[PDB]
Amino acid sequence: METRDVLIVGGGVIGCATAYELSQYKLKVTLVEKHHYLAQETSHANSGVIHTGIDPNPHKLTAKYNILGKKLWLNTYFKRLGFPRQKIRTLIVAFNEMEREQLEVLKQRGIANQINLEDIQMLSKEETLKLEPYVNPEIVAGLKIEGSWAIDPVLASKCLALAAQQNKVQICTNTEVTNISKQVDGTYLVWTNNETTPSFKVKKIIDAAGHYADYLAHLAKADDFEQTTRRGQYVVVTNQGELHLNSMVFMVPTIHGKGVIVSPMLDGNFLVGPTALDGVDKEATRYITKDAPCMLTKIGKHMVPSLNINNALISFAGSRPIDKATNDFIIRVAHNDPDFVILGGMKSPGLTAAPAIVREAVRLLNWKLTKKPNWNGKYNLPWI
Ligand SMILES: Cc1cc2nc3c(=O)[nH]c(=O)nc-3n(C[C@H](O)[C@H](O)[C@H](O)COP(=O)(O)OP(=O)(O)OC[C@H]3O[C@@H](n4cnc5c(N)ncnc54)[C@H](O)[C@@H]3O)c2cc1C
Ligand code: NI
Repeated sequence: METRDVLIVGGGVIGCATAYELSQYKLKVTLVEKHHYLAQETSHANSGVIHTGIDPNPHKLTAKYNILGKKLWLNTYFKRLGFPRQKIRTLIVAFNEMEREQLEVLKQRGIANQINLEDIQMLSKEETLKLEPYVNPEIVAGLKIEGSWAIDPVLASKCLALAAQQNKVQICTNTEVTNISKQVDGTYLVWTNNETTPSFKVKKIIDAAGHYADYLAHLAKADDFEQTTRRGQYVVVTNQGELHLNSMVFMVPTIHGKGVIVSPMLDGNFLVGPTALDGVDKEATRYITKDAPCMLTKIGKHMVPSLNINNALISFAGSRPIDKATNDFIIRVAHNDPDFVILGGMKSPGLTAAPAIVREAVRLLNWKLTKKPNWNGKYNLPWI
């Protein structure tokens, strides 16, 4: 049985960035992940986009943490951590007059979420097709936003963890939390992999368990929020000849769901998707099906008609964990246990928001913390 200050449960990007942030303090920290490797779940199956903030409702935590999160990635995390990424602008395209006025709404949203005017540009049909000659010519309008990036979220999550690990954070994989009990004395005992006796005794739990973030709070008797799901399947295609894109192209999200794209990927291939299906089981959140490819053909070709979807390399899927009550991020202490911090409902744009989400996690522990004087935070993930 390890006694420790903080147990972080879940090794997606939220758990990993949390470990990184806490590694700068004098603390005994452990992170637990049920899989043999980190970032195998939602943080594996997403489009990797660092969103501008044009999209999320400005009154929600999604917008708030998008804004903070992105600044942190660009002006702090990218200076210290090496992993693949690239700067690439956002283009949202409209197909009729109703989608066209949605662009005007989106513009306003971006401004409300503090995007400078110089980054936003409404484009006519003609201007859009000049910028991106391979887009559907039946579009009527476009909205271009500079400032977005695309990263490999897997390599980023691992970089964060390795960085944390280098600064004395304990990372335990193949370790699934199966029971938690708060003690008379204020600490938790934690059982893993259904073992008989506890593996950990800790003062604080940071719940970053993705689709099981709700399960884990119910298990600690700490909060009773519930998540639902939205599963999205993608395809990656290659060998598209003369095809080029210098933007990530999006359908209007307001009409077609969040993050429906055709994007050029870091590896030179094109990502298409995703589909959308609500209410799949938690254990099914990454299952691919034979239904989805057909929807994917319609989505890709509507946006980039010269796309050949038979030139397909992989199919994969992921699901957004969605808080049932608020349809927003959950970033707070449990309502019924001030020592259990919840980072749940980590839907889009949780990746973009991550750094801000986890700094708030650190504050919600409500401790006077002492910095290690010899921390700088730098890690270059070797990759080629
Ligand atoms: C299709 C799709 C597209 C998206 N696109 C973007 C995008 O372009 N940009 C953006 O900003 N956001 C995007 N998002 C949102 C983003 O991917 C998620 O916000 C983020 O990955 C959530 O990370 P997480 O760490 O909370 O969850 P996860 O990555 O799911 O990790 C949670 C971890 O907890 C572990 N776990 C669960 N239960 C236990 C247990 N009891 N014990 C131990 N471990 C446990 C799991 O194994 C796991 O890996 C997208 C999401 C989806 C689904
Ligand atoms: Ni407002």
